[PDB]
Amino acid sequence: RFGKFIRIHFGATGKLASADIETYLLEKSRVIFQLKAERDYHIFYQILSNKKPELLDMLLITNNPYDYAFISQGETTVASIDDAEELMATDNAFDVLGFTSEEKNSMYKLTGAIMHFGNMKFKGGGGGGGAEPDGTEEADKSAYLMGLNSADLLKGLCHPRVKVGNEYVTKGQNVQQVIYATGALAKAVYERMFNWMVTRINATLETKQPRQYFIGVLDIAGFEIFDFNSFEQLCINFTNEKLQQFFNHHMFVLEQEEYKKEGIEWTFIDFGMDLQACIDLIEKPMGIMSILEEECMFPKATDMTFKAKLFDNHLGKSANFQKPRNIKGKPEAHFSLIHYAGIVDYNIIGWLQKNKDPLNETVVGLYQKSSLKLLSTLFANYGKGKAKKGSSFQTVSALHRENLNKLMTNLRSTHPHFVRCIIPNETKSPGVMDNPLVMHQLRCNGVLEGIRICRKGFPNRILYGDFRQRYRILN
Amino acid sequence: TTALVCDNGSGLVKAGFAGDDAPRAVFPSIVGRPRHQGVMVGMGQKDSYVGDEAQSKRGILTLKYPIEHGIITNWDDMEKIWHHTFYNELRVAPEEHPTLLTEAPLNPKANREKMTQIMFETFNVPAMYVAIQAVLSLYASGRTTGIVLDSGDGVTHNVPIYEGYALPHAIMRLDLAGRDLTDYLMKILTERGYSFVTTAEREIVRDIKEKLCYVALDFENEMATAASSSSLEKSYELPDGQVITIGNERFRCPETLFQPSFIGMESAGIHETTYNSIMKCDIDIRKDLYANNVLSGGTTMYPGIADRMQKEITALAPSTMKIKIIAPPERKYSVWIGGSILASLSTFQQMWISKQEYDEAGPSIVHRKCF
Amino acid sequence: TTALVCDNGSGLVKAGFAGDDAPRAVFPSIVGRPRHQGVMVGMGQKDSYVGDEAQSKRGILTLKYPIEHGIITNWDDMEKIWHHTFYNELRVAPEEHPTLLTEAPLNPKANREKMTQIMFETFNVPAMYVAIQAVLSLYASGRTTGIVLDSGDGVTHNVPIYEGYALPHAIMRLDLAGRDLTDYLMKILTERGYSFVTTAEREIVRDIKEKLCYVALDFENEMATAASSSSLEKSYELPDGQVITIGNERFRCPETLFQPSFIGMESAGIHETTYNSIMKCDIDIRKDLYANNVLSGGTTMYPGIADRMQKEITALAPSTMKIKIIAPPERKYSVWIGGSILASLSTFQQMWISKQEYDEAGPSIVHRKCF
Ligand SMILES: Nc1ncnc2c1ncn2[C@@H]1O[C@H](COP(=O)(O)OP(=O)(O)O)[C@@H](O)[C@H]1O
Ligand SMILES: Nc1ncnc2c1ncn2[C@@H]1O[C@H](COP(=O)(O)OP(=O)(O)O)[C@@H](O)[C@H]1O
Ligand SMILES: [Mg+2]
Ligand SMILES: [Mg+2]
Repeated sequence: RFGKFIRIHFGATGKLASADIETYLLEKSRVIFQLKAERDYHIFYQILSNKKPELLDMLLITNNPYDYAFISQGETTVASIDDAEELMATDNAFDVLGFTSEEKNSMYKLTGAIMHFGNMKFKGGGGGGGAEPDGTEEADKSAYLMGLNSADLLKGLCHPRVKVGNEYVTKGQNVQQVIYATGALAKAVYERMFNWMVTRINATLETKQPRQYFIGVLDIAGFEIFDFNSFEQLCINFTNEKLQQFFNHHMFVLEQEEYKKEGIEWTFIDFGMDLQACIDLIEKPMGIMSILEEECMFPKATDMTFKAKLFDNHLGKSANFQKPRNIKGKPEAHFSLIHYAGIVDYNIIGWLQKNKDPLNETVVGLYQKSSLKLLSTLFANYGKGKAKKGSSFQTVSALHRENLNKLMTNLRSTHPHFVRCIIPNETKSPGVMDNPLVMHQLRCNGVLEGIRICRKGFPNRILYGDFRQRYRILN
Repeated sequence: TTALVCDNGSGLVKAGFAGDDAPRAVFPSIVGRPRHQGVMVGMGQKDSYVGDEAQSKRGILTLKYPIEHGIITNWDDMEKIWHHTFYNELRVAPEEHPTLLTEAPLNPKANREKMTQIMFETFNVPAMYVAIQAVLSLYASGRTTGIVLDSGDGVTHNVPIYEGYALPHAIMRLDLAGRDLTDYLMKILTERGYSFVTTAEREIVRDIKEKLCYVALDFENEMATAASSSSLEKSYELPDGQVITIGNERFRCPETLFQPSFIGMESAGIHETTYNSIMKCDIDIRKDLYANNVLSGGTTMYPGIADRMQKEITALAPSTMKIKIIAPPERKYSVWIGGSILASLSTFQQMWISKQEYDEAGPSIVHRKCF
Repeated sequence: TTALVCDNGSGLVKAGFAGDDAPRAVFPSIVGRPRHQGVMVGMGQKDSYVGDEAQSKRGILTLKYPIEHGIITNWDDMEKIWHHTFYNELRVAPEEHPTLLTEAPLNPKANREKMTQIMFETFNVPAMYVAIQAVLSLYASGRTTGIVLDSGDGVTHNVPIYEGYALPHAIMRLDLAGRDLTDYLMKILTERGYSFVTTAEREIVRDIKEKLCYVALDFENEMATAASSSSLEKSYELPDGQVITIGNERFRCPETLFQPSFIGMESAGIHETTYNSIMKCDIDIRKDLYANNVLSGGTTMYPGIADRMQKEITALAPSTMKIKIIAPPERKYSVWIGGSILASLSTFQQMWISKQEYDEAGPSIVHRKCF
């Protein structure tokens, strides 16, 4: 899922110097919400491996995955890869790495803590709107794990403190808001763990050679297509479409360079706006993403209202938004978009609940006050007077966009090169091919788009010597 | 760019950027002038102290409030307040920040016209909008229906909203507010031996009211208890000494809200105005309004007010209805939170009154559909 | 394929696929419009609430019935009703489904022609047919003779049929129906001190009429009992409390059917009209018509109506003639059941009006012999 990136640096004399590693566009929705036939990250399943009983007993982890809430929603297990030896190899690789085993225990216990936030329960007060907890054993063990106080954590979750003017006031939270806050806290802590791990790996890999001009290597998820496309698939498709639009612009620049070199210059219209028409319907204001971001803020938003607003604001008015289509008894379709890869339909249901990422400030402050390494990852979080963004006003969609932007402002600074890998068949048998799979791979890789862009001009170019020696016999 | 949400209110100006969880700047809306001569030469005292700074020099200044009940009465003082808010508090240039302003219902049109004219001319704000307190308060409460009672320091008004639709004929306004409560507290403290006259001591009396007053569930029972028991007496420390002890006067000041006849007002108590407003609306939405009663404003921060209001309404309302009162801890800043939420909406970007529209249609443009 | 049996009626649209035991979707036939402005922005309220949704928003909407007395007066509203029925309640595209419609006897020809034109043009149904609301009711009763009295919300009519042969010269129509009864109940409830004016509370008054009103076997005796005793009074709970008690008005409202002069109409009562229709036919079929009285329509659901009607007709009719009244429990949905039965007949498949036929011969096809 995450957009791995590696910059291989070189010395002054054009010799290999060292390597740097960065990650981008890591998806957090997979942590809490999973599709019915899909699993979560391999970390949790690997941790539940029974070949290491010490971790299970010292973390007080229930050996039954069904009991826990976060994992049981998705598919429990598949015969994808044996987790036992994979976990053992990962542990060995960490052991032979630069840092000690206390840190490994730290990551394991923090992952266990992330696991237990789902056991939290809250009941609305009989005489008041605010909701208070009912069970506390899970909270007690979790607070013991982070070295925090269960009472303080419960007070913070139930009664977040906020700074107004120069004084602190308490805010009221209902069951839904506290559940969203817990989910956001889990996602944020996981993201910070991953970022800290990446930084540690980069520091360990770092060597003392000078860092001159580098060569980038970028791996990203493809233009995945399902019959049940959802918000995560929408984000992936949008990122892939932006990448394709960049590729189209680069190819156009190369074509113009060749034309000016050869003095054959015509059809100066750039090839970007044609694909950017769909892009402008996603990221720009009044787009689907902006409309969803506003709608999740409205206190009484519902899926039907969101669909009605989309239809009112885009049906007929835009050239890419159109009605959905029903084929072969597809489970559901709400709206369809036209991309470079064809027609893709998405399901609105469930988007609104998972778009919200409201963080809690007081919980972050408590983490910073903790006696564990966790404070390092949550070290900083939220004459001219710039204004920041409120905790409540936090959505996954915006961050994604921001991340994509901070990627494009970097990748555009280097001359790009493209490599495409195509699987020949679904089966392991060599030689045999499945034409539909190759068609899907070609459609998602944008090769058809390249050939279509080439054909509108003059794709066939021949030297006069070859043309003479091959066609002069005609006359 | 980013939007700017400022709430003049009454007795407390609170401003910040849109999308924030709480206003950055909160300070009294007071303008002070020195009343003495001044003998030291070279210090060069300024002729006007504005904002929270005037509190520091409270003892040598004549504090004046630019607004009496919502309506602005001293426009120069209001300009000074706005300049201080924009420059010395937020340290931002309004030349590149749309401004959302809050204004109470049922006010002279000239008030809004002059406000918009000052904003567009003096500060050259690129665009601005004006909203109602009740709608913002409902926005901040995470509700779409219900009747909202906003009681600040200037005016107390009830507005019923159902499914995002207002009921203008059922909007009720009452001039009783926190300032009248402070004046009554002054009038009722003199019977014990303490006299407060100067405008500087207005703040001391207000602080006493905030820190000690509370609403009684029953008036006669509490008075009978205080007539014999002395467990209700509490002491307060003045800024120079001579602590003062108050007994039954602590829970008698807030009773004016439910018993306006104390201060000579003919109208009925807030608990009765709310019920009258509810019965004004259509019969088919009265249950939801009963079940979604919302409170907002600083004056509604007295301990025990929610229970007294619920008891009174239950007494008035039919016995077969569930009366629920929503009193979030952050009543005082609910309006600003609602304004921030409103300004952060994407579909609101086309409702701003741009400079071009004001220039073309003049100051009256405020009274179009861009209400 | 399958056929759709839509019964527009008046005040209640009921529809469902042919061959079903009971109609699938039943909902009131009203169009609601918001009469206020709306203060909250971003909600994006629709400009027209149609069908059952309007019943949940009665307090902020004005409700209009597109059908006054059988005929359609607001064609845009009726088109909205049909679209909502086809695309929301049934969620079936009418592109590949024939439709059966029903209407009362003796209606303007323009109504039928425009209905057919709209159905062929706007929705492009493959074929459609129109039927009388009385013949379908007769089908649903498993009979082939007798008279049928269809007292709906808009219009009442009597249609005698003998051995499947209708008698047009004996069909009787009267405009008194449930809506007039509701209006009369609103009018007479004022004498008890309850005022109902808004269209929204007309639905409330309709609910009381449905729940409490009943037909008296004898009028003067019941009046005497009510004036003397108080055992006939019953209490109803309004949506906002204040339960109200109704006594003598309980059985005065449904008496208008037998006493039209209460509402000023000169026409005779229901029983007298039925009796006159019975003799308007020949003399050799009067016995069967007497013995096969059929009732249908919601208005005929009053408790005790059957007994009173039988007593009145027996008083009018000769003593030596047996009188029986058929009142199945499912009077309200009898018409739709009959329509479903008719649509399922194999021989009826050739009576549909094909789209090609309409295009070739024009909208007047329905009136021509190709009925
Ligand atoms: N804790 C409290 N108890 C009682 N009264 C309070 C409390 N806090 C504030 N107030 C009163 O509320 C008033 C402030 O009202 P405010 O919310 O500023 O109204 P506006 O929004 O119209 O400016 C003050 O005058 C003060 O007397
Ligand atoms: N049990 C009942 N008691 C009194 N009135 C009834 C009862 N059932 C139905 N009605 C009346 O019948 C009317 C519905 O008539 P309906 O059969 O829908 O006519 P149409 O078929 O023309 O729509 C309603 O207005 C309602 O007041
Ligand atoms: Mg206020
Ligand atoms: Mg009918």
